[PDB]
Amino acid sequence: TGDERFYAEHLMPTLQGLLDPESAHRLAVRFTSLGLLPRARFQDSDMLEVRVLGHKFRNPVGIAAGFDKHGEAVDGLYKMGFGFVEIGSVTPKPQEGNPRPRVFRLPEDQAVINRYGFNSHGLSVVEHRLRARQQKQAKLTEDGLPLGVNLGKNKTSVDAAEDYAEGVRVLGPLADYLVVNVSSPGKAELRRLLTKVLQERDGLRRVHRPAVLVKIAPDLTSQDKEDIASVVKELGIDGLIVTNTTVSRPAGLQGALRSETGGLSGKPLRDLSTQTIREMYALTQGRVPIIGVGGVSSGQDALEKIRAGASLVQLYTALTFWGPPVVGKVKRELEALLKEQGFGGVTDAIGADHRR
Ligand SMILES: Cc1cc2nc3c(=O)[nH]c(=O)nc-3n(C[C@H](O)[C@H](O)[C@H](O)COP(=O)(O)O)c2cc1C
Ligand SMILES: CN(c1ccccc1)c1ccc2c(c1)CCC[C@H]2CNc1cnccc1C(=O)O
Ligand SMILES: O=C(O)c1cc(=O)[nH]c(=O)[nH]1
Repeated sequence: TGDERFYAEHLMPTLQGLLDPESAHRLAVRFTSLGLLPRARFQDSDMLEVRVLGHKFRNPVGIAAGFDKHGEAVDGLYKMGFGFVEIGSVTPKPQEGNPRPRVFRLPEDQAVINRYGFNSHGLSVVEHRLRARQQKQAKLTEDGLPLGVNLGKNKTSVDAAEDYAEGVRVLGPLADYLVVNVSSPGKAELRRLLTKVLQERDGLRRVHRPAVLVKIAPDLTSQDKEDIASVVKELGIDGLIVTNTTVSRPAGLQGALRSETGGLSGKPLRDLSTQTIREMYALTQGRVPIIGVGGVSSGQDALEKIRAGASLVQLYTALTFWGPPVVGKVKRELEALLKEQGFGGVTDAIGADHRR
């Protein structure tokens, strides 16, 4: 498209050249929230529809947590063409997060490093924001555009389980799915924590009862992954989000800011994330839905995660470089690749590498 090339080659580089990454983030949220966006003319085909987590998703490409931390831009993100929106992380009480600067761009690597530290308006502010559009969301969800809420914990919390429990009670009734991050940059403690989360979820009225997913880092040992898969199956967790940012620094990063503290996102995370999907799919015998995330910026990227075991994918970093046209780009390329490889639709491709 003309927009894709123009955004990617001219507009987005100029905007990034003018604005530090955090300022750029804020501007993007503000523009999205006001619907000041190019016209998303890609109409989603039936091939892209997925049914998972008790919901219909008109397409499998979502916005990852962190872009819209406080639930300010949900409708604009649907307008951009995302098949689903995840907001958060939201903490129980408002908190400022880490001192600035805390977001860094690695243009040479198509990567970002962030150490925001869960800057959050808090549950109560986000609750009121979602309540203001609750019925609009119900219609969107019914039309195949679900909403996820990522729950965090406060810096000073003396018991993580209570922070997450509070999030379930307050935002669970407003979400199609909730996410508990065991990922932000004993199995018995994870079992305790997730048991408490599921109990709180099960205590919500049936029309207000969300799916619960666990979001993991790519930095886990083999033992950690085995332990997570075991607990997820034992307790009946509804899904996994794979992955958060990495605290590793893969060999070959060129950006001047590569040694900044924080989570690395984007292209250097891509295959690490895909491999983690592949492993978690196998450890859960393909019975636990996975949302695949990390360094997706093309149809090929999306399909590699789907074939590795993802039912859905998310992106964030690619949006910062390519702008809004990236969403339609990924969807269109994914559709073409599905046809080329002989799949009837996304559904047929989920986990296809494991049947090879
Ligand atoms: C600036 C920034 C902030 C993020 N904040 C959050 C967050 O609050 N909660 C969360 O679960 N993930 C957070 N993430 C991680 C993303 O949701 C995603 O897992 C990761 O960036 C990999 O996807 P990407 O390579 O497409 O960006 C953040 C990522 C970035 C770049
Ligand atoms: C929504 N949108 C839009 C683009 C054109 C026209 C109308 C809308 C849009 C989407 C994305 C963006 C911008 C604008 C403007 C700043 C650039 C990026 C955001 N950048 C970051 C975000 N989080 C973290 C880091 C960065 C970064 O730059 O390092
Ligand atoms: O808020 C943050 O700093 C944060 C949380 C998280 O899960 N991932 C990330 O990259 N940043």
